[PDB]
Amino acid sequence: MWRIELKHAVNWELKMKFFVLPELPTPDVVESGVWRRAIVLDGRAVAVMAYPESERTIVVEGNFENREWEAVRRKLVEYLGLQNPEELYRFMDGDEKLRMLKNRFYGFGRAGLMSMSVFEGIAKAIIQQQISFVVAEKLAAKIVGRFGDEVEWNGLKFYGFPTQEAILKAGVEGLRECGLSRRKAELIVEIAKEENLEELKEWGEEEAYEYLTSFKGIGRWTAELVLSMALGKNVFPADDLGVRRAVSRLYFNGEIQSAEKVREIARERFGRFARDILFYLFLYDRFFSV
Ligand code: NA
Ligand code: NA
Repeated sequence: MWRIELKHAVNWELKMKFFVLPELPTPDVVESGVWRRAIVLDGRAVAVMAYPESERTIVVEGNFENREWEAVRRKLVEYLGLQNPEELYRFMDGDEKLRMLKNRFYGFGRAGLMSMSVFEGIAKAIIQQQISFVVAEKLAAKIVGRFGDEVEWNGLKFYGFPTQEAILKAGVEGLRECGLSRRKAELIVEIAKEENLEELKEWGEEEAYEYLTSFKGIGRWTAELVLSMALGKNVFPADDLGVRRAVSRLYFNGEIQSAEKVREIARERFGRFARDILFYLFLYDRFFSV
């Protein structure tokens, strides 16, 4: 039992609403407002769960060590996006459409991440290519089911995204078996061979983008999605079709704009908060749209 004490209220129900298939282990499971997964910490999988005890207090329970609390706390703050949103909210107030987004999803706070590791973020971004998000999430669940860790703790099963070593063992055929196309299976396996992959999170955006796009089959949208969603960098993936739609609805009266036009909007209006606003745009595209 540990507490994460926030300076600002967070609406947990809106945080949880970000997940598309909360009940299915993707690897995350959310049941009755309780978030949980297994995470690999110093070479083994540990159970972690989180839920609010109040508007400014998130309770964490798990079978990791007291001495490991600091590191788990950091990981959860970042993954769930629990950081002080005061400055973001003030900034959003300064733009008519950002203010509307802020009011429609008020208490969502700052952006979290899509993954608990660089490897998970890259693999999921590859999976998601040219398919519906629901289909992508089901594929991730199959892969988690087959090759991810599973920890039983306190009457509950906690599921983890497969390690790089697990994916290497699974191999291209293991991934194809889960429903993944040959080339996507090949690419995830090639990524799994990369050592020190977790270090990418601390690379400069420029070097990280060049690295990501140096893989055949990883281009601009996939790289920028990883950068923003998985690496926490202020890189705005304007090629994303949900993003283009949301920005077009907000600023161009529902008339679909090019990625280059959407990029210009982001530079002019979103500034240092583009990565946070990105998550509000995703919600907007999902939840506000014979
Ligand atoms: Na889930
Ligand atoms: Na490439």
